[PDB]
Amino acid sequence: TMMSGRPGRVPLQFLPNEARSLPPPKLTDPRLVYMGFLGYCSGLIDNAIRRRPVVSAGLHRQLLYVTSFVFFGYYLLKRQDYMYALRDHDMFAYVKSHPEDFPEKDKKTYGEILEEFHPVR
Amino acid sequence: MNPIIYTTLIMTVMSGTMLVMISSHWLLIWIGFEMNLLAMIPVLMKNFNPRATEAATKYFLTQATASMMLMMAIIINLLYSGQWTITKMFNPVAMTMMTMALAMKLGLSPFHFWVPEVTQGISLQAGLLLLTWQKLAPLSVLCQISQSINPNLMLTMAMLSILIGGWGGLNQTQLRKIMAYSSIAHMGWMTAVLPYNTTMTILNLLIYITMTLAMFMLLIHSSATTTLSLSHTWNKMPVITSLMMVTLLSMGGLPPLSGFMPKWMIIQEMTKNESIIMPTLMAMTALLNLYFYMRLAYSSSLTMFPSTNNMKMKWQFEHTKQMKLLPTMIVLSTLVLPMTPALSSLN
Amino acid sequence: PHGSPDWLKVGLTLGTSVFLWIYLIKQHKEDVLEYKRRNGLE
Amino acid sequence: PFFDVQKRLGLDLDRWMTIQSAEQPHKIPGRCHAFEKEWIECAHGIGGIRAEK
Amino acid sequence: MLKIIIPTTMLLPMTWMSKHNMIWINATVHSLLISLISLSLLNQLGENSLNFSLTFFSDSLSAPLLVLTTWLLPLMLMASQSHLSKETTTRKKLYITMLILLQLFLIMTFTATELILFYILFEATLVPTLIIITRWGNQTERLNAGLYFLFYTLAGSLPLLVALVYIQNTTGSLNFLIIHYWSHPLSNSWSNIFMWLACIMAFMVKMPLYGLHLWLPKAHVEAPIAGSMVLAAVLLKLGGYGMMRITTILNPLTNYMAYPFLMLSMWGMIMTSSICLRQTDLKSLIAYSSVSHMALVIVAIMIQTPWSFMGATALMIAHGLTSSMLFCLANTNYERVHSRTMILARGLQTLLPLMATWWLVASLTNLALPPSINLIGELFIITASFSWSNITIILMGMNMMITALYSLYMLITTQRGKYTHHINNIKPSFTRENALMALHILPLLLLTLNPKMILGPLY
Amino acid sequence: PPEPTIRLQEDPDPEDENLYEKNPDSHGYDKDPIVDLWNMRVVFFFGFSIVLVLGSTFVAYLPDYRMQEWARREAERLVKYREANGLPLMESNCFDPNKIQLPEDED
Amino acid sequence: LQYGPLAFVLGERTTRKLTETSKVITVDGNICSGKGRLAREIAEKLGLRHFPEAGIHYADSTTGDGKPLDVQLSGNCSLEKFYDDPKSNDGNSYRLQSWLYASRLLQYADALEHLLSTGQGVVLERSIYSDFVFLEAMYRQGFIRKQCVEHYNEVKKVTACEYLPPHVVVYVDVPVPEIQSRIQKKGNPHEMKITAAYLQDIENAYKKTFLPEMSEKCEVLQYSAREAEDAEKVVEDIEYLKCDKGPWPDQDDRTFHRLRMLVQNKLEVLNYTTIPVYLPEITIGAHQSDRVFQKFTELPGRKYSPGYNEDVGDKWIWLK
Amino acid sequence: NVLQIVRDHWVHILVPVGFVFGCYLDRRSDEKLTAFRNKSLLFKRELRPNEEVTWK
Ligand SMILES: CCCCCCCCCCCCCCCCCC(=O)OC[C@H](COP(=O)([O-])OCC(O)COP(=O)([O-])OC[C@@H](COC(=O)CCCCCCCCCCCCCCCCC)OC(=O)CCCCCCCCCCCCCCCCC)OC(=O)CCCCCCCCCCCCCCCCC
Ligand SMILES: CCCCCCCCCCCCCCCCC[C@@H](O)O[C@H](CO[C@H](O)CCCCCCCCCCCCCCC)COP(=O)(O)OCC[N+](C)(C)C
Ligand SMILES: CCCCCCCCCCCCCCCCC[C@@H](O)O[C@H](CO[C@H](O)CCCCCCCCCCCCCCC)COP(=O)(O)OCC[N+](C)(C)C
Ligand SMILES: CCCCCCCCCCCCCCCCC[C@@H](O)O[C@H](CO[C@H](O)CCCCCCCCCCCCCCC)COP(=O)(O)OCC[N+](C)(C)C
Ligand SMILES: CCCCCCCC/C=C/CCCCCCCC(=O)OC[C@H](COP(=O)(O)OCCN)OC(=O)CCCCCCC/C=C/CCCCCCCC
Ligand SMILES: Nc1ncnc2c1ncn2[C@@H]1O[C@H](COP(=O)(O)OP(=O)(O)O)[C@@H](O)[C@H]1O
Repeated sequence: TMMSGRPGRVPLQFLPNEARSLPPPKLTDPRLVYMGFLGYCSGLIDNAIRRRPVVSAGLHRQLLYVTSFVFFGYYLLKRQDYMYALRDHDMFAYVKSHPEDFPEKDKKTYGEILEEFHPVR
Repeated sequence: MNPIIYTTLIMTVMSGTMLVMISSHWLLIWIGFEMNLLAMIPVLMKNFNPRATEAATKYFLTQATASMMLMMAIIINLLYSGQWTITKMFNPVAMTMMTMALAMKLGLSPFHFWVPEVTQGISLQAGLLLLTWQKLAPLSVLCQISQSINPNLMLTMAMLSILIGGWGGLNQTQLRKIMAYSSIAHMGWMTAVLPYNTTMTILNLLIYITMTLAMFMLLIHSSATTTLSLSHTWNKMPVITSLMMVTLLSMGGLPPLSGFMPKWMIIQEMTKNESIIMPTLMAMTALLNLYFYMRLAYSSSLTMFPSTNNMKMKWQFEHTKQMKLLPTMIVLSTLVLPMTPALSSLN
Repeated sequence: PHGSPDWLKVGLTLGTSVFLWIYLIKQHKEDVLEYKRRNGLE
Repeated sequence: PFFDVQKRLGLDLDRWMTIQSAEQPHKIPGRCHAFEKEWIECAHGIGGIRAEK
Repeated sequence: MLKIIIPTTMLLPMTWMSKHNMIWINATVHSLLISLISLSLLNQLGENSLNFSLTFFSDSLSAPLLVLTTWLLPLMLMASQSHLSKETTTRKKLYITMLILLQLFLIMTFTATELILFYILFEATLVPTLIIITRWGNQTERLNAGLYFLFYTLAGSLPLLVALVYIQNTTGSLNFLIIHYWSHPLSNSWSNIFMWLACIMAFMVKMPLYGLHLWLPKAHVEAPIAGSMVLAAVLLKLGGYGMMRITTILNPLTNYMAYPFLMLSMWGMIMTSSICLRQTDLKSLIAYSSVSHMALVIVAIMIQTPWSFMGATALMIAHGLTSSMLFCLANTNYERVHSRTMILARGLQTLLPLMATWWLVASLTNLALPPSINLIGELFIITASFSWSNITIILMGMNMMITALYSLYMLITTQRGKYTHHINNIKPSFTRENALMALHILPLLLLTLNPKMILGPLY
Repeated sequence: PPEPTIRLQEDPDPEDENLYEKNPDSHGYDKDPIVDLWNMRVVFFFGFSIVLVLGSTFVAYLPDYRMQEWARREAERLVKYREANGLPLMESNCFDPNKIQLPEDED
Repeated sequence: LQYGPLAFVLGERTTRKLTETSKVITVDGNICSGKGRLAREIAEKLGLRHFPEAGIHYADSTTGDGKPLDVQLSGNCSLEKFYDDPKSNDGNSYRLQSWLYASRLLQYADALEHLLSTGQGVVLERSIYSDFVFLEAMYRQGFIRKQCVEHYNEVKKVTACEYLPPHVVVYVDVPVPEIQSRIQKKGNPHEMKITAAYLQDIENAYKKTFLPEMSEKCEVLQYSAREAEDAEKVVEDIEYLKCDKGPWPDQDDRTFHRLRMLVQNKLEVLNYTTIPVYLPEITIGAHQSDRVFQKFTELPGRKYSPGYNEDVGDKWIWLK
Repeated sequence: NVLQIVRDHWVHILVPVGFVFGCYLDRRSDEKLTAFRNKSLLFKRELRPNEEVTWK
């Protein structure tokens, strides 16, 4: 799946307009919480490197790190969900438009299938 | 040099890379490569000494030869098809020569010999720039013409790069040579997935660039270029040694660290294409990179080496210049495994 | 050295954080409303 | 990799020099103008793979 | 399952925000409380499993291992409290952080609905153990031991990742439930043979198998007491759990495939039990006894009968507790003697009678005295092997005899006889050490009242 | 040979410190007697009192989710019924053959 | 705005600060000579800044409080023990020499920084130049080994290859018996034990190596005890002479920018004073290093950065 | 003394808060697997006069 050549794709569009039809990630999304945790860890390591009280040196700096991480994570998650939605839409459309390549398998019950039995001895 | 001149040269390097990345005409790509080559030379020679001059002239020779091969490939492609657009290569070994030129530019085996020498000769900042920024343009071109490449040659050079990096890193006591061999092995890992998925190549590039930035900034902060010189860092900045050890473990590909994400994905991708033996061999060979990373970790933070008396004076001073992005680089190169599916963003 | 808390940088940092949070909340509200209107929920 | 700035902005930085049959000065034709015109028209929008076959 | 995971995660900020002289007290109390919380998982069903969510499930094979993993942490903290006395607060906090991370990785490993998540956590457990071994180690060979432990594991496990991603590419899912319900026979093919080898060798190396057991004496001898405890009690059982989980896909190929391993383990238990007879080291002797027990567990898993699986589970739990107790006793001797050689300090029963009683109980439970769960697993595995083949018993017989021998040998060399005249720094045993031994031994004699609680899902 | 025969400036190896000498009733937990005694108390209470006793009682009185008495009663009722009917206890076939469709050989 | 590339780009040029009076000058005297008195009068008369000779705890005077730290936490050596037992078993002699050279390097860096940032000249006692004469005397008397002087030469080359030599070197010349007499008249019991051979080697060393090598790249004023008493003639000689043979006239704005970035960031100035070459007189084991570093950390105002120490009295920590 | 022992004993509250938070998260994750509630062939049951869901 190389989607660079997809027809009707704006070159440098981070989030296309049709992505607005997808549900946005919730503000309490676990991945957003993880990005905020990453920002908090970045703040702690920043305090540790510059030889400052790790937990309580700069509250504004740690808050800025967490907020920026959450912002970028929200937009990145939006783009991720949009790209996966595009992949699924393309796969379903291709399956619909090529019936001969995806035949409907005849439903068969185990009572009429013969599976070889290997005893455990 | 004059800071204005240095800023202008850095902007010229970046503008050459961007010209390579945004242009659709082969001549403009070659011109961007020429611009980057021209503006890179003084950066390698910011600190004037015979070592830096030797490194710069070796780099210039290799890159000029690569540019000449690139132009010959372009001209043969034009001869067999009157096209200048960067597309399918349209021809036999014209593509082979294009691949060889791009491999020499990237430093892939068997054209790996110049990377350790140039990295050892230049300082740590020049080495950082050389090993991080100078990979974007050739990899972008390779990603553009990936459907043209013969998989046999690309995979052969990738496996050679991995093997040579793994073996050559074992014998080094200098940190810059270790970084150069690490770069060679990582490029080998990157180019083995180009025939199958360029997104995985870009993901590996991003992860490797983050790890290399963190490692080089940690090495600059504790200004050591040798294993023993690095062994004295614990007596002043133990937290730096701990962060360095964690980053080295991440670069070794250990889960759950961030550096595990590319190889994993790459292996996964290569299994979708009915390829098993090469992923197995690549993992077993990256074990060597892990071994010499682990030796450096032993010498760095897991053991306390003897110190010197004058070290006491260094206890009384603090670094005047502080790197702002270092904390972020460490976190991104250490703790981004759970965000793996974000690679669908076509990074 | 001998320095006071730089109120300029503190003010800039707090303002940037608050502006980013407010813009994120507004963007989330607009995205929710636009998605509902596009899919015809409410 | 390739960041298609020209298409996004409509700049035409280097597309004028890519093919023989694209607005030569004084309307001087290439030696293979008709063949390249036919090949380009045939392969437009088909894609490289179907285009190649 | 998060009701266990979240407190374990909260253990870290609590430790790092603790007062400089209250870390041990806070850590032990909250670890014991988390262990109590873990006890809820033991009430399993005869039906499928305790599927909490899409990410984590519980099983009566997973529940005893989870309970043991939770219970081990307070014991490790109490054991480590002694030799970390002259150490800075930051490094003690780092040690406790490493122990907490190891527990968290093990807890997530044992639930692990998906095989790739299981592999990721299974290899994530490697880093804290390596750092504990190579940082807070006494001798100069801790670096070589850490290198051996890392590289044996990774050489074994790198093919496993390729095999897993290939299996997901073909089948379409790595989920345990889907794999069990959709299992299909493997044709006897060279590719299938190599897939079987890649799926099995990673768990075989960590048991470890007799051929691949070299890393273990180094890692056990050079690690601190907490490292030895976690290696002998929990980290060795990861291979057995992985084999029991992954063997379902392997059949019917396992029967032909199992012979090289069955022979290696049946001869290696004898070899290692015999090695135990001529040893100059307590820690090496305990390590080789662990190797013998895990070789028997390998035999049980490879036979792959219900009684085999129940015996393997019971033996894993019993061996974990017994080996942790034995290492604790050896460390109590070492902290007084600083030599860690059996023949130097002798006749300790005269000087330390209660500690000699603890030694006797530990050696008896290592000897598999009935009706202890050690012998329950021993006998179930022996009966299953006899049903597999009536000749195996002979080897098993030798093993039992040899085991008893070296066990009592270790009891006789250090506790009986005449005390060395020169050593005079043997102080009376502390309340902490006696509490450690009591907390090690009481769960075994409580579990022998309810064996079904540790007999696995095939009960 | 004017070498000092000393490889480096090193602290002497300290002797082991006894917790009993400076404090009888030392419990082997800490050098501070108050922290010592409280650590002993919390370990004893949260290990022997809470976990070993309450947890053992909880495990002992766990409800029958394994369904052992349920299975016993089911078997009792089933055998009571089968003996009366004259049915031969447990059947050899786990599934009824009428709903299994074998493949005809014709060899 | 701390000095950096941005300041140099915008306004900061140090060529305009030079007003022909900077003239870095170093004065060297033999043991018990009045070099300090002459240098202080030179600084007062010419309007320059005097730098007291760097001691064991010179670095302590510039970091945190000016009060010196403990001997074990700063220097781990004493001059009194060197005088009492110059052939001591623990190698205190070369440790003393190395610490003194490092302190002199720090002092030279600080003087250069002040001269470049303000334009006001400085006056110095024995600098990194001519500090080797004590090394030579200590070697000849048998106080130190040849490995010690090899290590000193390595460190001195690597460090001193980065600085501009002093404009004028002023030497006061005094006889050996006279300086010995001044030594007894001083009254220091430890100083009483200096042998005539040591002073002769040291005195001899200045003439044999220091004058000839610095005469080719500096301007030298050899003075005797009597004529060094009056500083009017000294300042007159300083003002009359003009320096055109050293590296200073060849320097420009960018060289000064590089030198000013060099003298700042003292950590990189002292980078090569701790090179990984293991001499038993100076190498320190892991356990002692850890314990001493922990003790240094437990100092009142040394656990954190200078502005982030609560016990000293720094406020608004949570908002800096 | 209140407001003084808190500054030293505040850490103890963290493990129990994590436990209750984990219980809440387990229930919340459970809430997302209700697609087959009162639909299994083994337990199809008619709702009580004052019952809405068989299990929560
Ligand atoms: C699985 C996911 C879940 C867990 C996540 C895991 C990761 C999480 C954390 C990630 C990183 C962030 C923090 C690290 C920054 C480093 C700072 C530091 O060192 O600590 C000092 C600091 C205390 O010291 P200090 O007084 O400030 O000054 C002393 C100096 O800082 C320093 O003093 P010093 O320099 O004199 O001491 C020297 C020492 C100091 O050197 C260090 O300690 C370096 C720090 C470790 C390196 C970090 C690398 C990056 C992160 C990688 C994590 C790896 C995880 C993957 C598994 C692999 C394991 C390696 O170094 C050495 O001793 C040398 C040898 C060390 C031995 C070998 C090195 C192994 C280190 C690997 C550690 C990995 C786990 C780290 C966990 C956190 C540790 C702080 O610690 C803290 O107080 C911060 C801890 C966290 C704060 C918790 C606050 C939250 C509580 C309130 C909120 C409630 C939460 C719930 C909300 C709702 C409830 C109501
Ligand atoms: C190592 C961790 C990753 C961190 C990377 C650095 C983070 C800072 C970057 C700051 C924001 C960058 C976004 C750029 C703004 C607009 C981008 C937009 O215009 O470009 C689009 C593309 O968007 C960007 O490519 C997305 C970049 C996002 C990278 C995140 C993925 C990281 C991998 C998973 C690890 C988790 C990291 C989480 C912590 C940051 C259009 O691309 P297109 O012209 O059509 O085709 C070219 C690309 N092709 C050829 C591959 C198809
Ligand atoms: C070192 C410490 C212990 C490490 C672990 C050791 C355990 C791993 C050893 C693997 C066990 C055997 C591997 C393959 C067994 C296949 C069965 C074979 O032995 O029997 C005959 C096979 O004949 C011969 O064995 C052919 C193979 C000969 C080449 C193998 C090398 C023999 C010795 C090498 C041992 C080195 C192992 C370690 C390598 C590093 C049957 O003949 P055939 O009907 O035709 O084949 C049936 C299989 N089919 C159906 C798939 C075709
Ligand atoms: C000091 C000298 C002796 C003094 C004391 C004298 C008194 C001796 C009495 C002590 C033992 C003698 C035998 C008497 C046994 C009577 C009690 C027994 O019957 O109860 C058992 C109950 O014991 C429990 O089943 C076993 C204990 C649980 C073990 C869990 C371990 C505790 C957690 C700690 C951490 C775990 C670490 C190890 C990880 C796996 C068996 O119960 P069960 O027959 O079934 O059915 C009970 C009734 N029902 C039907 C209503 C349910
Ligand atoms: C000591 C461990 C036991 C080692 C026993 C053999 C050692 C000698 C082997 C050395 C490495 C050999 C590398 C190449 C092996 C090739 C096997 C192979 O390709 O099979 C892959 C097979 C089928 O291939 P396809 O082409 O996709 O099928 C289509 C047509 N049917 O698919 C798979 O099962 C993939 C699984 C990966 C195979 C594992 C390869 C490594 C060897 C197995 C592990 C054994 C060594 C373990 C090391 C022990 C150290 C603790
Ligand atoms: N390179 C050196 N090696 C050893 N000792 C030195 C060195 N440089 C200076 N000193 C010591 O500095 C002390 C003071 O110097 P000096 O000029 O003789 O006295 P004063 O400060 O009163 O003028 C002297 O006792 C001398 O030994």
